[PDB]
Amino acid sequence: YLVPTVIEQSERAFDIYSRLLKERIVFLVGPVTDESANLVVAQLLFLESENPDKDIFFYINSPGGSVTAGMSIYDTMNFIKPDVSTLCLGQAASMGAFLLSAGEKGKRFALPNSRIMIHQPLISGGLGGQASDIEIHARELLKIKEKLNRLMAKHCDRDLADLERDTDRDNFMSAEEAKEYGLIDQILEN
Amino acid sequence: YLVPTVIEQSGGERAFDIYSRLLKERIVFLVGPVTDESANLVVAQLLFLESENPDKDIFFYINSPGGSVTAGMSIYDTMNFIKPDVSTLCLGQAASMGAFLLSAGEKGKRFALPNSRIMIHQPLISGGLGGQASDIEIHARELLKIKEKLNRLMAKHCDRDLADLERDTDRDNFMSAEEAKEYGLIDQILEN
Amino acid sequence: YLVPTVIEQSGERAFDIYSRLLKERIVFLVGPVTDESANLVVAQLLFLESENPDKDIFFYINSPGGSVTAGMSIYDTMNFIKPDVSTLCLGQAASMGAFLLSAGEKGKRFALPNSRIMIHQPLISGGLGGQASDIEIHARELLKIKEKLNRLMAKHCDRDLADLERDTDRDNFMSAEEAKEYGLIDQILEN
Amino acid sequence: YLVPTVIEQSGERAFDIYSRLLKERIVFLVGPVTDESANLVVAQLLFLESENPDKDIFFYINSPGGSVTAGMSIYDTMNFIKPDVSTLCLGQAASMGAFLLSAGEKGKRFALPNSRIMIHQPLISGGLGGQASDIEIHARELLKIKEKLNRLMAKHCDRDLADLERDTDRDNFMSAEEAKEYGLIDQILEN
Amino acid sequence: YLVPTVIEQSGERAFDIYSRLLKERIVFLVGPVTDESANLVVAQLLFLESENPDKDIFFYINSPGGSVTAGMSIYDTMNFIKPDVSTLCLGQAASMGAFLLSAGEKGKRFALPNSRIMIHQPLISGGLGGQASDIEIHARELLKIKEKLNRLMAKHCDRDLADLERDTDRDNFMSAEEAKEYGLIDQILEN
Amino acid sequence: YLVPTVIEQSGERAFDIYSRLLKERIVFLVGPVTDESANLVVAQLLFLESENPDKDIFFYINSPGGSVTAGMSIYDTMNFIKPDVSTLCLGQAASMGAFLLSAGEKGKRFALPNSRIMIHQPLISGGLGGQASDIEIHARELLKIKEKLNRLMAKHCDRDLADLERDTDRDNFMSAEEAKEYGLIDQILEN
Amino acid sequence: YLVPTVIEQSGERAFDIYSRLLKERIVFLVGPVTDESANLVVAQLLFLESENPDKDIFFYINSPGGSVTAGMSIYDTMNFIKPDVSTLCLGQAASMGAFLLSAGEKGKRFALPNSRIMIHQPLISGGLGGQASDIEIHARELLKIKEKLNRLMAKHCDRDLADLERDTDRDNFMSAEEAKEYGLIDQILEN
Amino acid sequence: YLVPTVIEQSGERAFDIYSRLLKERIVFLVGPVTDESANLVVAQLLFLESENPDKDIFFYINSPGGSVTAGMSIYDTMNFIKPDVSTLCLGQAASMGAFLLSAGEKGKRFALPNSRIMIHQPLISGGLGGQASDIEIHARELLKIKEKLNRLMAKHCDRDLADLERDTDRDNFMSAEEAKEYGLIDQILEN
Amino acid sequence: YLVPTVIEQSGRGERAFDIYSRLLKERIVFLVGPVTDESANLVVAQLLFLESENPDKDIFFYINSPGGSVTAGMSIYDTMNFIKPDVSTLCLGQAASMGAFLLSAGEKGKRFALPNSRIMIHQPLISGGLGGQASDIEIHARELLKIKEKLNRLMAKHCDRDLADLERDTDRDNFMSAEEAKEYGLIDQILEN
Amino acid sequence: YLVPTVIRAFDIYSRLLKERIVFLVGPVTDESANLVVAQLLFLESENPDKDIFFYINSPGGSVTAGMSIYDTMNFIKPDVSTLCLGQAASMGAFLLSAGEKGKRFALPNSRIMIHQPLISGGLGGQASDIEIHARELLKIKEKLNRLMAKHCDRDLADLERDTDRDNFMSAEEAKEYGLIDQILEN
Repeated sequence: YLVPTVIEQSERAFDIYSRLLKERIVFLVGPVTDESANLVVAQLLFLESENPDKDIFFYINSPGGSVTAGMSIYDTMNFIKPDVSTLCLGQAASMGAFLLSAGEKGKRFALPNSRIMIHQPLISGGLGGQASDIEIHARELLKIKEKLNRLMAKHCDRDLADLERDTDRDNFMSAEEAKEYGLIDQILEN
Repeated sequence: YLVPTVIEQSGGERAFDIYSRLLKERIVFLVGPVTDESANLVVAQLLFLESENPDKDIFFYINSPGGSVTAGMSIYDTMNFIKPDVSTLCLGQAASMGAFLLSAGEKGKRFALPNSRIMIHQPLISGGLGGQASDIEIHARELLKIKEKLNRLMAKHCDRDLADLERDTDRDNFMSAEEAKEYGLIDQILEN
Repeated sequence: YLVPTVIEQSGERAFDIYSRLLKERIVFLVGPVTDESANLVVAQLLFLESENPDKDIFFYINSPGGSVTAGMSIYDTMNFIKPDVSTLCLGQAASMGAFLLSAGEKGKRFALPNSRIMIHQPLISGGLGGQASDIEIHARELLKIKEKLNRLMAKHCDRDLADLERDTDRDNFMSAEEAKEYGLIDQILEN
Repeated sequence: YLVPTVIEQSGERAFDIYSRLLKERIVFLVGPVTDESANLVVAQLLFLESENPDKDIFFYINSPGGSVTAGMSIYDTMNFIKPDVSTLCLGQAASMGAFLLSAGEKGKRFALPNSRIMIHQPLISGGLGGQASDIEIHARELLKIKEKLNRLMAKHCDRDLADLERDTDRDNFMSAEEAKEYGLIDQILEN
Repeated sequence: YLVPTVIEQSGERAFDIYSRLLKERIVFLVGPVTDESANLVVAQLLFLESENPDKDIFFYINSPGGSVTAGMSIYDTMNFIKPDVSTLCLGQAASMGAFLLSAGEKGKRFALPNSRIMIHQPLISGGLGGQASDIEIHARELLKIKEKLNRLMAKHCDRDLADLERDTDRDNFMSAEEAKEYGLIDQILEN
Repeated sequence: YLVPTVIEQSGERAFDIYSRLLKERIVFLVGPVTDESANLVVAQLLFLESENPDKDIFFYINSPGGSVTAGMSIYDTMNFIKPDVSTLCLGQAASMGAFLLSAGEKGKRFALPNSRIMIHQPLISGGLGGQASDIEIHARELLKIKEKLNRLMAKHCDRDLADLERDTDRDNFMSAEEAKEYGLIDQILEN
Repeated sequence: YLVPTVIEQSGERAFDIYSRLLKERIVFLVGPVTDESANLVVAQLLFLESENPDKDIFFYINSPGGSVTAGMSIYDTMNFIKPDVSTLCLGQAASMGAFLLSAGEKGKRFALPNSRIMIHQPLISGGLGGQASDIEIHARELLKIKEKLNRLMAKHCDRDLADLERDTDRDNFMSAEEAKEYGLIDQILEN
Repeated sequence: YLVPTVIEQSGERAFDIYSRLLKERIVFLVGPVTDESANLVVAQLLFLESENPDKDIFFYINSPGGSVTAGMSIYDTMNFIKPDVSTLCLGQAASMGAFLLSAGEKGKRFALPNSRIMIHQPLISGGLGGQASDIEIHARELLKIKEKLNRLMAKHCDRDLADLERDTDRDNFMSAEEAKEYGLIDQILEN
Repeated sequence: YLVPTVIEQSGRGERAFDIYSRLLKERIVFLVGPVTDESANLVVAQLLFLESENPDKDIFFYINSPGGSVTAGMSIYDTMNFIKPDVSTLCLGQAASMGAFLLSAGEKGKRFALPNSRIMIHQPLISGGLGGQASDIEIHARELLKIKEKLNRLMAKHCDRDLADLERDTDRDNFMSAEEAKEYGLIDQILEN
Repeated sequence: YLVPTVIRAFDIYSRLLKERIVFLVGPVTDESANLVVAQLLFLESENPDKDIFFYINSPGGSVTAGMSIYDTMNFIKPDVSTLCLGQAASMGAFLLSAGEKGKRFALPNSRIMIHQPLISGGLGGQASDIEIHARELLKIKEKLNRLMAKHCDRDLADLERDTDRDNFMSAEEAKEYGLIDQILEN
């Protein structure tokens, strides 16, 4: 894709995403990979240094992705001093919904027709080799499953038992249902 | 493709690619399929243009066969959220989510060119339906909710009953610019 | 594979070993249940009823599952024909294989001691493409099949429909003893 | 697949199990309807009429559908030959399989209790490429086939053409009971 | 496919069902017309003339078309051999299949009521690559074949060459009634 | 390909050679007409109108055709914008390329002496799969496009709609002189 | 393909239809000429000479061509064996197929009325890779084969070598009448 | 492969060499253990018990392993049938092949002097995709199979379960002497 | 490939060019490799640009091409004949098929070849596939024959030969040395130093 | 690959072109040969009298592409010195021997291979087409051997023997043969 170039008056020419980063807007678009997550981490670290007090706006339009990649974003969001506000555009599914709920409490938003989906993790990696190797990877996946449900329950002010029920299979929610659930705080209109 | 470079005269000169030059005139293009990446560029441009001037109209030129519903909804909610009116224009074709975003323009400012083709239809797969019957039931229910949401928003855009959109989006409904104007998808047809 | 040839004493008649066992009223369902493998079972069940409508038919099952419609052709043939169809689980009876195993005549459903029996809700009976109206239709048909299978399984096992709905939600693996306690089989053979 | 061999008592004659069932006037249509599978059905129907023009022919159907022209060769052969062709649905009779099922002699169209019968308008009878003039021709031919199928189905089911046009618009799945109420089959076999 | 075996009473002789029908002077052309499928038809036509030069040969056609040269080997064999070759359209007779259908003995060309008959100008008889001189040669040969086919079709149908040139320009689909009115077939069979 | 860089004297400004020609109001349509290549033409036409609404725009066409909707975005932009869009055929203008060539301002449609101009009815504007109801819809839409193109072509050429319907039935290749006599272009350039 | 079985009256003997025609001294060359298909022809020609060295052998040709060396094994066998080898063109005799057709006994080379006979210089008898020294060798060998084929063709046709060199330069398609006038065949069969 | 034919003196009867050895109560398990290869072993074991329930059956194993469920069908058949099943390792008995080797009748488990016997924990009995709940289920089932195999192996070898858990952790290759000392086989044959 | 950057010397300053843009400044246009819509349109764009810079000075068209599309080559051909400045053509390595056509299309007296260049002329191959129905194949065969005659006629005009000579000589691939092409009439001179 | 930048900022190959060094690396194609021709033409204009240094590390390539370089080398006024780095095989060895006599160099462990040409193009189609392409390949084979014999001051019969199959030579053997004039050490 051709990323448009915009001019900032101060003149400085930016691509439109660097221009929005100047306004403390970080985009997570598409699958969460090592490379896309590290760009988010790099932007979060950079924005904290520019101003540790001003809010960072984390715009999420993602179907999910790697858990470890999403956890690098998650720990960076919680570590850095400035509040990270999260906004759901289009969809926040799987780790995208996790990072959406991971925003600062009171500053988690979704657009009115966005779709938010939460579910237990799939394969974090293949389970081949010997039964001893498969047992190890199964145990690690169960630990990740419990860790995700526990952190989700903390984000949503719900019991761990509620998240274990609701993440068993793909749980699709409107913006209103996610607000009632505890994934987001407000729904934006204008 | 090689995107041509054009020179803007100012108070000096600035070299733009022709799409950045048109963005300076508040023209946003949605060309080809609606994807996460192409929709987020539209959202980024809509957000940028609101800050440049919240009062001036934004011109959203659509030549798209459709695409992802969630991607199109990111554009749709951005269009409705931002303060400036988003005028929409159909070039060549506005099909599926392209027709949805066309009808989503500000009422009175939805346009189409005389030989454009506008097609509305119920959504297809928003994603595969594999796995167990319990998983397939969930994805079928989610697709039906999306189908109802799209028909409901389309009926609101067109000032028609939900029952009308449910009939007309059952199978691919192709419309000329005149038929789309009579239907309620667009307001005017441009000639000169 | 080369199927061995055996000689039946009567004069002599040369059989492949599977036709020789069919002479003893033994029908094998081995591997996936397809239109072709299910119709061979149906053809053998129909043939054996004509040979002797009173003698038991022995249906040996070693199958991971397969098509529901193909398995239903076997299922209805088993219930229709006059002779009792005894079922035996060798190696495994999974999905429609477990359904056909439980479909044997009550009191004559067997499993070998180290066999594995797995029951679960059906997967795709066919793709769900096309328009949302087509996907709704195929989703409704799959749900009807899911309910029909759970209802027939509950009848076979003398259990409530609610029990089968819980237990077939995800792949439910059972030993021969667990399947006997569940109600899928009646006896476990040893010698 | 290995087709079992069975012995007919008469001296003795060794048959594969399908030739043995053909001796009992049982013709199988299993799997997709192709030129080759349909011509085998036609060859068997013609052969059975010569053997005995008065005795019923039993046409066992377990088919997801197939070619319309191939199914029409079976259909016209069924109507042409003197002996009644009874039809039985095993597992499934979908698309042209449901058409041939309903095409059986009125009063002798059967289905097994858990069989699935699906009727729908035809899909591509062939690709629609080339120029718009070629595409117009193939679209017109497909519409003529669509009307011909709905008209013959309405005749089989004693229903109005308007009913079949509604009900074949999208995949219409029916249980054996629903197909009996619809008019596709006459009876449901149990024992 | 498994071709069924049938027993002819005479002692007994076991035939596959197609060899049994060849004994009744029935030759099948099923599927595409290839060098191998056409030569089998030629071999059967030559064999049947030797068995009885006076009795009619019944040529059952269910074919979408195929090679022109392959179809011409059948065509010239049909016209050469002394016995009349009656032709019957089952399912479909398209392209060279419709040509061979119309090539039957006048008065003995039949079609089943729901058969589909399609006539059209030939497509590529072979690729047109190489140099412009090679392409000119292959284009001229294709035009000669096109004229030869239209001329022979016009002779079969008792129509003017100009009529066949119009009607074979694009795929011309015909019902059995339209083909009878056109002149491709003489009668439509019902019972 | 490496696009050469040229220097414009004014100070100096470095352009790629296509941006340099756009400065002279020359827009190129080279290769197939796609959504992306058509939108670049539209973007250039819109940009050039704003630079000068009164000066002619020179639209150089070397295209085998492409998407109808993509070509219609160019077509409506050409007719909408105030400045005359002169069209020139280089190498070839086929299908939508010939349509856009004839779409130039009357009196300003040009072709080079050895250019090739081809007009024809549209092919597939999209696949025709799915159910017969879907195929009927896409066939009707293609026929509407076919009539719209022939009607607009007849308007461009000052000919009757019946003439364009004959001449676009199959690929109609024309020299620059034949296209001038037909009405697709107004003049042929030499020097 | 399923090759039909026919019964020869003598007791009875069951043949496949090609072995039955070989009993009548009919040898078929159908499809491309390969090492395996040519050696079968050679084996049949050698066998038929042993059965009766005086009776004619009928060589039916329906072939697009093939290997030159494979065709030469047939050619030398035809000329070596004592009985005359009559040749008949069915459908087509192209390339080495036309060579073997013209290679029949003078006065006994036939073609059916709508057969197509094509003569041309050979293509690659094998790839020409490796070094320029290897390519020179293979080019020289191909030229020797080209001259040998034209020389033998000119002998068969009672024409000058210069005539065959002109006429085999590019694909030369001939009707049965043109091949008779050329000298490739002696008679055209009708009835 | 071409399986040789041998003649048994009795009159004479022609066998393939494997059916001839089955007459001597020799059953071969060669190559991977699949549903089809295991069911042939089961069919042969069942057949041999019927022929003589008292005489030993000789089970020759040359297998790298295979499916656990397939191997369990053989295993339960070996233990169920009345006659002792002696096992012999030729070349190799690995994974389920070593399990079935150790499964022979105690005192009658043999290996050739240079055979290789390998025991190890099972690998994937099936993929572990889907959701974490599905992966947990398949992991639990694999662990149950792992424990069942080690428990049965420990019983065969007269060793503690803890010994087999250590030794099957990774691929444990053993000579015939090491397998005899371990308890997998009883004797090593030389002459 | 990495295209080298060269520095053009001007008044107290330096303009950096890639080496092909630097040669275009000297009115040198390259046609290298197959003739496609994109490569031919670049040649046309350069020919149009060079006419505007100076419609009197010769344009040097360096050709190293095995051939390509006829319509693409015709866009170059008509541009060469239209624009006012003479287009001199030079054969480097090879000028085959449409490459030889464009070589012979240079201004008479200014068509050159290097001493070991190879020039090949032949009738066109497929200008496009010939599928579909026999009516479609007849149309495409007729169009190919018209192109074949047009190419031979223009070649005969370039070479001052009879149309019958070009019809013989383009029947199959006719390879020529620079000397044979000069004697034939495809080029005027052979450069050495 | 990332081409380093050296100090105006040049990539390292444009910097060496400023020193009149032209590289032919890898197979000889239409595009790689035309870059060499463009550089040779450019350098003649920058200075028609100064030597051009043509560094060759090539396994061979197209004959017509190599001939465009060859004729450009002989045409332009400045001497083109050639240096073999790593290897000069097939047309690479031809262009190496094509350097100005007395200025053809090779590095001590370079490998130089001469051989008759392979396919200059496929030989499909009809026997008449194959005869034409075989004749053209033989003319190219004779032209290459004749030009090689001229470069090496040897008889045409010597090159016809020695190029029959792949003839690998050390730098010393190529110097004795006549392909190069000197071997560089320091």
